[PDB]
Amino acid sequence: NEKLILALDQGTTSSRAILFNKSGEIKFVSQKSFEQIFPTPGWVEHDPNEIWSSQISVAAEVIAKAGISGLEVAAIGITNQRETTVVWDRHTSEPIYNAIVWQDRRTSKYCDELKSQGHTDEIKQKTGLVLDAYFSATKLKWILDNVEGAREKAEAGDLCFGTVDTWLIWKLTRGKMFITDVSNASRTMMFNIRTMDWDDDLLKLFNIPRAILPEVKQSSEVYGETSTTSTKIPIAGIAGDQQAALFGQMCTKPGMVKNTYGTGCFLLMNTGNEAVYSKNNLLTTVAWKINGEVSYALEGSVFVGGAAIQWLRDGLKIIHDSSEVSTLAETVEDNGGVYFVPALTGLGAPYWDQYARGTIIGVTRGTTDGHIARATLEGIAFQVYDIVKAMEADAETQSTELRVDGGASASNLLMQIQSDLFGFKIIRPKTLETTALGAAYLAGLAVGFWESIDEIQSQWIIEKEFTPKEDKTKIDNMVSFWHKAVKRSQAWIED
Amino acid sequence: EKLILALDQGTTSSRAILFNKSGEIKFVSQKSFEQIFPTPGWVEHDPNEIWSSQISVAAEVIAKAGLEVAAIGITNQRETTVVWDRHTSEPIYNAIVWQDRRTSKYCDELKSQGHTDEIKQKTGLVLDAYFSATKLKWILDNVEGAREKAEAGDLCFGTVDTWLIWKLTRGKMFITDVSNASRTMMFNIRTMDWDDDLLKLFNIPRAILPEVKQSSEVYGETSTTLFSTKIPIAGIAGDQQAALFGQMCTKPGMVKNTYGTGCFLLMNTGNEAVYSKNNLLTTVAWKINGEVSYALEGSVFVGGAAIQWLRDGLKIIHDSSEVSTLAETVEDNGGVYFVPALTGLGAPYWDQYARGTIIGVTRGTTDGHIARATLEGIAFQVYDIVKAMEADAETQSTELRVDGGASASNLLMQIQSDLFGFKIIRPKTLETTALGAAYLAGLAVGFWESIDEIQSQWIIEKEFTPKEDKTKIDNMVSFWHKAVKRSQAWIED
Amino acid sequence: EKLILALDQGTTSSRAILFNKSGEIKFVSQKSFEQIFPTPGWVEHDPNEIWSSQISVAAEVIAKAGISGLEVAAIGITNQRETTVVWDRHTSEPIYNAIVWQDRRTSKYCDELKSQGHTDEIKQKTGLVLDAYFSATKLKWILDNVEGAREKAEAGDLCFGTVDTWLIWKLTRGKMFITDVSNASRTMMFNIRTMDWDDDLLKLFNIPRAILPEVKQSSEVYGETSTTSTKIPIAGIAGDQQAALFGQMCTKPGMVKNTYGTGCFLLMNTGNEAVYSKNNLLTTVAWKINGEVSYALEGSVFVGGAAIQWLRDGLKIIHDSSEVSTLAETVEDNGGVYFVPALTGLGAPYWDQYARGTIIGVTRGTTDGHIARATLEGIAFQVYDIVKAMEADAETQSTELRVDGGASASNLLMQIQSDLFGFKIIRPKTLETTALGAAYLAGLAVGFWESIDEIQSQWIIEKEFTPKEDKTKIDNMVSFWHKAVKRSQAWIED
Amino acid sequence: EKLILALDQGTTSSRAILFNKSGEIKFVSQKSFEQIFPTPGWVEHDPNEIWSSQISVAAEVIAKAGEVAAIGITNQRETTVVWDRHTSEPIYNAIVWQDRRTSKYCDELKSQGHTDEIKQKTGLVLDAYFSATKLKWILDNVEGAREKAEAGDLCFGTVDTWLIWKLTRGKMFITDVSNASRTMMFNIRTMDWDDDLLKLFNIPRAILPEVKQSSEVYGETSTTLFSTKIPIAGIAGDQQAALFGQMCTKPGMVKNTYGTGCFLLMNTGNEAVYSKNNLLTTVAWKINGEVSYALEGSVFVGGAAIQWLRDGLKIIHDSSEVSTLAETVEDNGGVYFVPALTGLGAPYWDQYARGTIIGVTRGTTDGHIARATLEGIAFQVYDIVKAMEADAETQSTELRVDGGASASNLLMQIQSDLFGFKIIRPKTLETTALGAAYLAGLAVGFWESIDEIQSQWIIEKEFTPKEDKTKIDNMVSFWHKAVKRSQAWIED
Ligand SMILES: Nc1ncnc2c1ncn2[C@@H]1O[C@H](COP(=O)(O)OP(=O)(O)O)[C@@H](O)[C@H]1O
Ligand SMILES: Nc1ncnc2c1ncn2[C@@H]1O[C@H](COP(=O)(O)OP(=O)(O)O)[C@@H](O)[C@H]1O
Ligand SMILES: [Mg+2]
Ligand SMILES: [Mg+2]
Ligand SMILES: [Mg+2]
Ligand SMILES: [Mg+2]
Repeated sequence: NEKLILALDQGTTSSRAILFNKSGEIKFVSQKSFEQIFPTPGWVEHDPNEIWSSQISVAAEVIAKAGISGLEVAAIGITNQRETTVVWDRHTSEPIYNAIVWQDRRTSKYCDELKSQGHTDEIKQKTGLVLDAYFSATKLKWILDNVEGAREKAEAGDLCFGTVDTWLIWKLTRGKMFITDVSNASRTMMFNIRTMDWDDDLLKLFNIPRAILPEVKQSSEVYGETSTTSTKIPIAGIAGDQQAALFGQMCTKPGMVKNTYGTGCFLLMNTGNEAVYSKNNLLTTVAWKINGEVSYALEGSVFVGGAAIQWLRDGLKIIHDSSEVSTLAETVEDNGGVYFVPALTGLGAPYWDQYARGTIIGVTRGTTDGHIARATLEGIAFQVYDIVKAMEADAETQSTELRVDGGASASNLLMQIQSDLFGFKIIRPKTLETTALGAAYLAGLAVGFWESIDEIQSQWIIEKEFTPKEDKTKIDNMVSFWHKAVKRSQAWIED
Repeated sequence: EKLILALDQGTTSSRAILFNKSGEIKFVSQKSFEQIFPTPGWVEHDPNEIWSSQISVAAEVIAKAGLEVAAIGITNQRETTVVWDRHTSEPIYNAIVWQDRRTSKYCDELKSQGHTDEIKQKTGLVLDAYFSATKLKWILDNVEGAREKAEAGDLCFGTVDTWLIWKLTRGKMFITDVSNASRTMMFNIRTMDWDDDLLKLFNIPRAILPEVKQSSEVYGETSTTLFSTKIPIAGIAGDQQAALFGQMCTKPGMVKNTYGTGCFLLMNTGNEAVYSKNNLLTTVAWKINGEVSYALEGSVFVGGAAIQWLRDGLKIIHDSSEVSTLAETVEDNGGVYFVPALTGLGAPYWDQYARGTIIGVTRGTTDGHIARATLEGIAFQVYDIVKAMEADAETQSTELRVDGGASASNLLMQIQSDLFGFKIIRPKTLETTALGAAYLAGLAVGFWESIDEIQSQWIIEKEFTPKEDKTKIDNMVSFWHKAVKRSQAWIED
Repeated sequence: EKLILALDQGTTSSRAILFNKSGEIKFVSQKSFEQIFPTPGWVEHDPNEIWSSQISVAAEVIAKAGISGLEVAAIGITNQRETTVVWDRHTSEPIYNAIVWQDRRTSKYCDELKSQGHTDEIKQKTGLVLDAYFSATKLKWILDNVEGAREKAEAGDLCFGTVDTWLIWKLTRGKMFITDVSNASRTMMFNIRTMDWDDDLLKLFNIPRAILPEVKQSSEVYGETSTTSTKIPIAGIAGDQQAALFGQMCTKPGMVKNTYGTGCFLLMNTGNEAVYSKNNLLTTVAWKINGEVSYALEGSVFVGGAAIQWLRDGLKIIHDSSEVSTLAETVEDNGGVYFVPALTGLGAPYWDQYARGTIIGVTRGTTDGHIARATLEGIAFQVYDIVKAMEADAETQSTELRVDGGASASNLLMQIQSDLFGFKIIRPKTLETTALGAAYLAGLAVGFWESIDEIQSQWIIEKEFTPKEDKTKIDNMVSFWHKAVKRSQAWIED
Repeated sequence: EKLILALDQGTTSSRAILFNKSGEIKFVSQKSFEQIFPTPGWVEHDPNEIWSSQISVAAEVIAKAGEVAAIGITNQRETTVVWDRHTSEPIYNAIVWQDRRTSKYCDELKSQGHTDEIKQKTGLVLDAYFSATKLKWILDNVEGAREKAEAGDLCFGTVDTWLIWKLTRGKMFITDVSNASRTMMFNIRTMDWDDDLLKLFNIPRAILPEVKQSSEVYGETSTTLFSTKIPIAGIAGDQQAALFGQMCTKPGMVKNTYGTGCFLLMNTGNEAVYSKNNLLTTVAWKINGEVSYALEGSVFVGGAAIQWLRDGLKIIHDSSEVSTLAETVEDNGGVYFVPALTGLGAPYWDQYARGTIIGVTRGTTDGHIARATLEGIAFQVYDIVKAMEADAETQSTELRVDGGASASNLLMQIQSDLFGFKIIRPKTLETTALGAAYLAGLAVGFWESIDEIQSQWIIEKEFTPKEDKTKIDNMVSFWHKAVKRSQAWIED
């Protein structure tokens, strides 16, 4: 009979569960959104209990939807929004605070303190990361320093830290497995990517007790079975979502690159077994560990990509569904002079301005909602443009193509705009959910669903190519006004 | 704190509710699923989406609460018919919903051949497309190979309770309760067993039918899932019978009306099956501690679903709750009547060919009047089955207990009270369908020690008393009945 | 450039259109006014807002044209028919709202007159049927129900008028109190055989003769405007549907047009002969020009484009009238839904004063798309029934139909109509043939144009719709339409 | 009873209002007309639609009234119309006051040292706001225009002159002192067209109208189909008309109008006062042979930003919904909206600033956007009041307000909170039209004195401030931060 691989993809915006077959084809998908909590502008939080309820309910749903039961599932693969920090009671499994999301800006001033104290080069060398509110360590420190009774419980060994993967695996195993993988660990700013170990010097700097940390495991390995209560399904793959997308795009050789258009926008290049330090404001990170071999990546991180479309839908309410942004944008011929820097949670690479905020500029009396949707799409593509120009310099290579994926990559208009900005081709494959696909791959190799990586190479199938159709001079004048708008967005928040 | 899980698989959404021992709702999850209309008059559900929607809200509500579930009670949209391969659990056709009208002409054939009274005497039911038997026969007649498979015992028939329990136990339990079984038109409510005369009439092989059980007893436990532990399954009842039990209507003469997808008025008649003389149904309420209780029922096909049509179809409201605000933009119905026969007419009309009819429209008619007429149309339909039941019982009621999602509309309840000429009692918990399933399961595992323990949990939240002149009410009822006749005998095929 | 000014006082909006010598619309202004419903079934207009809306669009279109009133060669007047205005001869103040042709309040009295044997009499004298549609019972209602009206009327202190007469009264500050033969024929007080007010009918409705305007030809220089002001010659008057017949060049016996406006109105030119209908149509006066009277056969549908305005204003499922076509195209067919738009009862061939708007066939899958599509079909089905009645009367099978009016702009409605008939629909370049015809009447009177022959070449086909064959579907739709119509009938009782 | 007809030709719509002797509105009609944007930054009106919309509303109110003792004319200022003298056909669209196309040429004149001369002669600053560069653009860019202008075959007019031209079928070619002062071709010290400025802008004197008093029987309208000949007896630029309508006829008296833009005017008596804080010196009116002057702060986009929410962004469907939508949130949520949709007027005078929304986060709603629009209106008025207080060396304790957008109670409370003093809103918000009526009525003796009409000014509501001055100072600080982020945006 038929066997399937289950990928759980716990995203910033929704949790997904997808069933793949041996051909890498999606057979069934369930998806469920969960609340984006903003206690004050600049802060972003998730209910850790709704992360779990949304993720496990769509897991039950997709199996049921498939007409099958857990008996037909070969293995579970876990991938997740990265950096986001959960802290719970080791004995009751209750979160002691909400999850603080990677987008949250509240630790910006402390990160600036750490820069002024001289820690930038030490942090970069050990972790590949920059001193930004983006990563987990300062969020963990915030919870231990601010939640009533948290510091004393952590020093007694009664607390657990996790990125979302660890939280989900904890809940899936009734607390019997407290683990993370190297790729998720590398995003915490507590994990030395050169020694591939939690860094006691960094733990000392952040005043974090080592006992609160999970065990770091490789990205593809039978770690154990589920036991929420219950069905015994092997959990065999873990990876941060953007690394899993890289794995899902077959970018397993040095120099291969993809960009994901999801809640944010993330460009990752595989750098083999060498940690490459950026000269152009990008991150050094761990790609995965498989068969005992570590692979590294360079990364450009854009905080708000598709989330700017979600803002048009839920905040501004000028569209009813995400898919209408392209239709609305096409009611106008161009951006009409409007530029939208979507720094709704600050600016990531290459700017790293924790204090920039969302900025729409150039509005006149004839500006319409169509111009706003079109400038939203351009602002997404402008941000990816900037991290690609950073990565090309780090690589000292001019690109001729770019593989793309993620939910916002479904917009043909967005991909054409992006192609036009780049002056080279955009390549969109048949399966846009490469994040979940990569996790399925990682788990499937570990249990033997697939015999080797060569077996799954022929599954990467191009669906549509976009080629540039615009004058390089006019593109450079749009780019010029984009960079001018970005500066207008910066150094806005003072507190 | 131990809890009891109620699964309420409705016509338009699946729910999972956790109750504590005080009868309070502690956690609730709900998820809609697709209403499939292959041609006007047909109504289908995907059985795998009935299942996926029901199991995902069960997983979600358990997860929300953070092993501590004492038992599960199962309750469901009745009559809706599911047929599946016994070895694969693959449905061989969509579920054919109770509202579906495709078997109307075959029912009329059986009427003309003289099977109407035999069916009434055996099953308590009116020969109508409403019930399961003709839907199962359609599937066996029209699905390639299904007939030979059913004859060999390789297929299963179930109402939705049976389908849910099949999937919950990975095909280890193939059961229904007496209340659901009584809605199939294959179950004799006097012998309390499947009827061989009716099975031969509809050409249904007995091998395809589940075992009929009590409404409250530990049947077994759920099969191993990802989201929970093995949980006892300990209650089953058709949703409207569960609502009657949830309303504490355990004594002869007690009545409730549910305002849900449709509208359903049931009176408990004790150990006595009471045959209607006024176009109502005689049905099984439940079986508990070995004792069978019966009911008289008035069945309205489209009640809250007409509000859903204003939202999804006409799109003059964005959410169900907005129907009352919109109706309150006008002072009265403006001359407009809406017979919501969107799936034909149920009791007391039993017109399979009636269709939705809006009449009396003028140039000043607004969307406010349409909303008002929608609510009045729900209330007028309930009016007609109450008058029928008052005739059967030879009583003039002085009050009526109500529940259900659409009973949240204070305006709809005021309209209803004005039409009735007596009081309407709305309790604190409107989800009496799920509550009743919880009660049946909880009594069975001892979560509650006796029905005397749960009495105190019925709490009155608001009473509505009539306001309008009787002669004005009489005029409106007269035009309503005039509109009903304009709706009738519309479809010919 | 010399221009001709047409004033088209419609049921829904007042319009002013300036035409050149080529018959081309050069400028147009339009303004809606309030539709007043004191109780369901009643329909009233504020006569002062008819005036203020009409005089303000006249001013606006002249200013819009970069010209002044001096450049205007003449004014032609056309109007919603039957609608009844009564005002004080001395103060020009109306004594009551205008009672609109759609109004049903006089239905029971019409039935009274029927049961007293007056049906054959009314038809012989006027060509009309006993129905709340026509002016006489509305005027009688006002004299009988307005405090002091009956005394003022017998004293000669009141004026009656259809809307042409009201506008001309205001335009001349009471110096001209006139109507034309076509408007007059709609009052049920004007004998179309003698071509004069009928004293027997006046006795029956208890209407004093002194309250009636003088009936004039449809094309002749009556006098000048004089609101205070500038003298422009008023030189043409016609009821709007007869103006549309004249605007469609339907000046020879047997020529036909249907207008898709607030209602739907099918008129055939019958020349010098008043043909009496055997299929529930009206016999009416088309016009009188150069001393020559032309008659027509008419089929009258009360609610056509008004059903679209009801989707916009009442149901609010469209924002603009033109969106009805787009919404209707979101579905492939009516989905089983039928909409009998009897919002003001049923006109020809049913003449049911008590029928009311009816939507039937709704199921759980029915959408606003189907409602839009059923609305367009209901317009087309009602035109289908009067065309079939006119073919029987004429003993002729049509092979084409010239169409016009605001709702004829809908390509989907015209295709549906062509599909139902199985023959082509011809839409001309100017949809405002009501206004065009009124302009023709005034232009011929002042010599702006020399003759009918001269204007013939101005009628230019914009688009032809040819029928798409779907015989089984169409027969089934028409059958359920007739079934639906019966479900709408005999609804109101009081 | 006789009535006065005020014709208020606004930037957004044309209105006609009939007032009785008590100053109450007896009839009012309003009709919008098209805002044409050939390219972002440009703003044009169809002069034929200005005319038709104004006639339509006039004919409608005259129809309802049916006794018009006189007509007062008031209008959007600066907006420039050029037409053929013999055919009355305009040779180009009207170039509206908001239009920015002449910005680079104004900067060219600044570089060539003409700022002080322009300010001393006209009270104005070199900005695309004013008529002169718009007239020059039309004469330069429309084929054959310059030949016709030198031969005296063309007419120039602000909107008052265009309306009177059409109302009299070309028999009267006039403007008043207040409208003329806004052209940058009229010397407000000599009170006459300035030959030196005309030479500078290459404008022939033969295309200008005759400048008249603001209250005087100039003549009568021509006979129309809808009315007899009516005396035309008052003309003033709309914002000066509002100053008159607010009874601000004594030195030091101030009002602010919240209309399409926002305009703060103080009467300075018979003395032209030159600003030291980026305001304009302008002619208030001339009545009974006496010229009155004013200081003015000009905000280009006030209520027009609400119209942009309605027509552009479409998050409201009627202008009045802005307050309700803004009340769905408790504060601006960190969002600031600089409504520089046509550049920035006083005190910034940045022709190249454009509309800027800043501070957006993921939880920002359309509610916050509505609230930031109202605050942005109030912030701009805050800035011109602060500049005016510096010129006048006086701390205000109150401010009289009027205009279509002042009907928003929320907007007025925000403004009061920011100011820290009270806002006085009178019963009739149409003080522009009221002032036109007053000017016309005085001229024909409908009212026999200024003192007679004084009692017609009735306070309808007073708003008192209710917020902490430091929390306001921080909002104001961020507002000023946002303004700078909007500036020097356009390069061409
Ligand atoms: N694009 C359109 N499509 C369909 N109907 C339309 C359209 N535009 C206007 N209408 C309809 O036109 C009707 C008015 O047509 P018109 O000829 O002006 O009326 P009247 O017969 O009163 O003179 C209205 O009832 C309106 O619903
Ligand atoms: N209720 C309201 N609340 C807020 N703004 C309003 C309201 N009604 C109209 N407006 C605004 O009023 C402005 C027009 O005011 P008005 O005095 O008529 O204009 P103008 O100053 O151009 O003559 C428009 O920009 C519109 O957005
Ligand atoms: Mg997500
Ligand atoms: Mg339901
Ligand atoms: Mg009309
Ligand atoms: Mg305006």
